[PDB]
Amino acid sequence: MQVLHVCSEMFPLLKTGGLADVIGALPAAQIADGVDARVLLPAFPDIRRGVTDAQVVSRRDTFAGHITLLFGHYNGVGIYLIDAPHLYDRPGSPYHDTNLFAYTDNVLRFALLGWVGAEMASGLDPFWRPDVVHAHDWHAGLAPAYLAARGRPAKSVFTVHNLAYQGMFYAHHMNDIQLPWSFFNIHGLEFNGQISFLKAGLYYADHITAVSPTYAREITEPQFAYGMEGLLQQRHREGRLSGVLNGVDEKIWSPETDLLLASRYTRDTLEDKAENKRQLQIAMGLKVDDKVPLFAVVSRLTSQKGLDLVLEALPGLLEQGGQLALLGAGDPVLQEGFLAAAAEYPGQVGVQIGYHEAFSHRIMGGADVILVPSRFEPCGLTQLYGLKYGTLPLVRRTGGLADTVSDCSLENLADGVASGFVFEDSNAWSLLRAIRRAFVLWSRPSLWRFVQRQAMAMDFSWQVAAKSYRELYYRLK
Ligand SMILES: Nc1ncnc2c1ncn2[C@@H]1O[C@H](COP(=O)(O)OP(=O)(O)O)[C@@H](O)[C@H]1O
Ligand SMILES: O=S(=O)(O)C[C@H](O)CN1CCN(CCO)CC1
Ligand SMILES: OC[C@H]1O[C@H](O)[C@H](O)[C@@H](O)[C@@H]1O
Repeated sequence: MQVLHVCSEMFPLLKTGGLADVIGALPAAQIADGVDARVLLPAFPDIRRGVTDAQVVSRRDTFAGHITLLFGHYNGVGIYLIDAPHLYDRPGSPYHDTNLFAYTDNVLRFALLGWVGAEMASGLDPFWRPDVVHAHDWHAGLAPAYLAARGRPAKSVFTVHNLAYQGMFYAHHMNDIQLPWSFFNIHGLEFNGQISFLKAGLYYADHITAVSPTYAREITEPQFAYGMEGLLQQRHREGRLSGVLNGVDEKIWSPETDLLLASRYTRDTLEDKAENKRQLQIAMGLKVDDKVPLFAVVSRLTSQKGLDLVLEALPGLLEQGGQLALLGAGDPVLQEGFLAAAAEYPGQVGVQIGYHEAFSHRIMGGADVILVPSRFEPCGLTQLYGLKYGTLPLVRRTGGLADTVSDCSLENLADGVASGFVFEDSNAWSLLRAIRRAFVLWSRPSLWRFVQRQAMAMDFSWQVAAKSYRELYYRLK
């Protein structure tokens, strides 16, 4: 069984969010579980420099110009790179320029990603050919389309990590991407009078996967599908939609071995976490105080994440005696709002705007609560990281958060199953109730400790996830 993942990022080489974490860990899990998994990525500078043993497999001409297909290894997994410097050798973000504008040739940059994914099924590499092309998110959405147009020389799975990113391009670009014009149809890749790469992935794949069981159910609803629900309802009825929960990479997210921490610790030695908290407070400019709960955010700052609710809830949180440490980058309204909060409440609110990989570990390892009040959340990896680090997740019951966190209710505490704090509605009052719940449990230190140890007993394993994908791949044949 040979599988090629087609995607635009991979931890630790290039990361803008959880997708990178997935691609960095799943393939090695699949190999352990008996599937020859390989990865296809554009040769962005950071990726190209990480894969030091990469060799030439072939040169091709393409609707988007020439590629050199490279193959090397990273952390033992086979990595193909699309070297096309005219498309991919640009600084910063893979998706947009310095001014945060999408590249004007994005249609070509990502149509090419899908195209190479599909070519691989036809022998682009004379030495290896995937049985299944596994495409991730809109960026790779054309791969099942090129496969369909070639008579499906391999099976395809499409996994949605986030349905809110649709890969919308003007219809005239059908001219530029070498797909049958007949594909521009509602029974095809057309969506609201434009090309959608997301629609393409959803429509042409043999099977669609979402990144949690409940997100898979949610995307059949208008509220979470944004127009795509009709397609998704049909694919569900056909038995072509399913949810496979993400795992966590233990090599990197384990307080037991985390080299980025002031102090390592375990489920049975949580007293060793205290030093991380002290150093976090010092680093953030917070009052150094072990009697007070430290709430935390590590997050992209977009409306998905419900962090406007945190801004609203903040006075209530501070009034009860809590602290907030935030790390994040995104909407300037959010950035400025949180910066204003830190200025207004020095020693109670610490804020760091930007992307800081190492600093997220020090927050995860020092904080008491991780706020994930998402409006929607396909999976959420930060709350899984919180569980593992005994930093109790406070979450909205939506998507993967609904699948992974158990509220501190009477039954859950009595059944020994409670692991965090759950609220229902996307408003600050509903959030503030879960926050109050946290303060109440905080006032009972041995119950807090009991919930911490249950959080740390939760297991999110890539090799277990691998087993589900494997069933899928064999089912498709
Ligand atoms: N500002 C940041 N600095 C460092 N890491 C971040 C930052 N924002 C998000 N992350 C990381 O990116 C990943 C986010 O994944 P996830 O919670 O699945 O949400 P999303 O993929 O929607 O961003 C986590 O590993 C998280 O720690
Ligand atoms: O905004 S774009 O559509 O131009 C590019 C991406 O969709 C932005 N991302 C990166 C991939 N994503 C998953 C990150 O884990 C969603 C946000
Ligand atoms: O699948 C990895 C990640 O994909 C997307 O970025 C989602 O926004 C996030 O919830 C998920 O954890």
